[PDB]
Formats: sequence, structure tokens, C-alpha cells
Amino acid sequence: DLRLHLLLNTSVTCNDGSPAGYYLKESRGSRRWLLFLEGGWYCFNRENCDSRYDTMRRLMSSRDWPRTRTGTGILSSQPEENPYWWNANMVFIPYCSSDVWSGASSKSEKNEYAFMGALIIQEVVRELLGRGLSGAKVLLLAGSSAGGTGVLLNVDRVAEQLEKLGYPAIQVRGLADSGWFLDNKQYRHTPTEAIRRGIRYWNGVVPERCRRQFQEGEEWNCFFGYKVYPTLRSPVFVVQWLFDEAQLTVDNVHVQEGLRLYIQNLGRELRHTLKDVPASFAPACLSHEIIIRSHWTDVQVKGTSLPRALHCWDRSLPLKGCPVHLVDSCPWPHCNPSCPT
Ligand SMILES: COc1ccc(CNC(=O)[C@@H]2CCCO2)cc1
Repeated sequence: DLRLHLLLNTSVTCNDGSPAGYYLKESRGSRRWLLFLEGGWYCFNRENCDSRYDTMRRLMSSRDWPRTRTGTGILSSQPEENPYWWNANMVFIPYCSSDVWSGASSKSEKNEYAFMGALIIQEVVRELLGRGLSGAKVLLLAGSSAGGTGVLLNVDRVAEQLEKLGYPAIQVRGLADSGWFLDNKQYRHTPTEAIRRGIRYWNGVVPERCRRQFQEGEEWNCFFGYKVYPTLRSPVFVVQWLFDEAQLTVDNVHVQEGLRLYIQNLGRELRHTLKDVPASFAPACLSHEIIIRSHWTDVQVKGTSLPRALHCWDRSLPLKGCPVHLVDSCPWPHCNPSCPT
């Protein structure tokens, strides 16, 4: 069980003004810290956010959160479930800002909702330092779906924050799961308009080198992995199914020659954007998310599991028998026999 702590700085809030927070399970014999960002889409205007508040309120408010949560997958403390980091200090950060972890805007008389995802990450890091993070050797910032995009937008800011506070020995790294999307043509028209409306609504913030490349009005580009990743300085491992279900939903895909070619070309383009990503894991499967799933140990690429590939990454920071770049070449979902059923 990880235990809930609401933030001590109560001006850092979920959408509705209630305090944000984190779940923690300490491991006093370990100098490794894992901070996981939850996902869950986003909202981009008043009417859209009001609908979310009616039926997805735990993603907008801490008022109903439970006092504990079970750690699963990479957050499990059991060696049989988590061969990678079972002895680490475990942190789960709930997503209650609906801004893909980018916002830095308070509620006020002109704003019905607060969007403070980027500040929530900073405040969690600051309060953990007094609970033992000051002694860390590695801080791994991990996240799934919207949280995986949030890793890409925030890992370098966390590195900078710890450096400016006087902790230069803590190595900050990122793990982005199912957060790597393509702004491609759809199979059928109903696109990027939602994320363009949202960044304005949230006052969203993107990494500094990427904002300087794309410049004003075009910062929405930095929410797409293949465009922001080359600008990052911290080490980042990318996990992405080649046929991701949230990608295909937005593409209006639910088999004739036209659809076959469409699907095969999506997998080829995805494989192409990962070619110069040295630490990555990308199986040829139709699925979404993996790292906090209990059976995340099961899938393999070229005979290597995801927990093994992450261990090889730790060692690298080429190794005989212990690879770190694992991308499937076969062109159709579930051409890899280890795909989840
Ligand atoms: C075809 O164009 C798209 C395909 C997939 C998505 C899904 N991803 C998101 O909506 C957010 C914003 C960007 C990163 O995550 C969005 C547009």
C-alpha cells in the first residue's frame, strides 16, 4: 500500500481548488525514487470541463480520494511482479489537473478551474526532499498515456529544479509509456484543434528549447513526442505500442485494402520516428499502456522483456546480450506472439 499525503502548500490545487497530493511507500534501504504520473485524457474549454466534472470527478478533485492505493507493475514491491525496481521508494501522483501535466494557472474570478499540473510535479518534488529524496542517487519520472506525455514535458524542469536547489548528485531520468503520438492524417474525417485550444485555456508550458524552436502560437507542436524528444537533455526511455488504441481512436479506425494500407503505414511511420531513440521498446501490438499493469513482465521484443530492457538501460548509464533499443519490424498487429490477448 502507498499512503496518501495532501500537499502542505494548499495553493497548489486540483481543478476545483481542493489540494493536490501524492501516494508514497518508503524503502529506507534504497537510494532509488520512482515518481509515476497518472493519465486520463484532458479537457479544453468550460463546457468540456464541466462535463468531466460530472462523471470523472476524481480526475478533477481530491475530495473523494482513498487513503491508500496498491502498487502494481513497476510500482510493485514484489520481485516476482517487478524484476526491475522492486526495492525502490514508490510514488504515485494522481492526475487532477486535466492539462496533460502542463498547466500553471490558478483559479480566480476570471477562471472557473485551476490547471496546475507542472506546478504540482514541482511541489511534490520539493516536499519529498524532506522525506528522504535528498539522499537519492536516481529519480525516475515515469508516466502512462497523458502521464507519458507529461514526462516528456517535465523531466528537464525537474532536473533544473534539483540543480538550482543544491542537489547536483541526483540523476534525473524519464520513462514515457504510451505518450508518443503522431499528428497524421485520419482514416476517416470526424483534430489537433483540441490541444491547440487547451494550451491557451490552461496557460500551458512546454520545455524551453522546444518553445524556442517552434515559437509563439506553435507551442502545441511540443506535445508530440517526435518533435519534443530531440530537444531534451535528460535520458528518456520511450515505451510505445506500434498500433496504439488511443492513436487509432483519434484516427477514426474501428479488412479492405484501404484500411490495410492505412494501418501498415501507421506502424511504419511510428517505427521511423523511433529509429534515433536509443532507449526504446515498441512491440507490434494493438494495446494501450503497460508499465503499471500486473502482467507487464510478459511481453517481449526479439526475446527481451520490458523489465530486462530497463535494467540494461540502467547498466548503460553496447552491452553483450543486454539490449536497450527494441523495436518490432513485422508489419501487422499481433505479428509478435507475446502480444497481450
Ligand atoms: C491525428 O492527430 C492526433 C492523434 C492522436 C492524438 C492523441 N493525443 C492527444 O490528444 C494529446 C495531444 C498530443 C499528445 O496527447 C491527438 C491527435
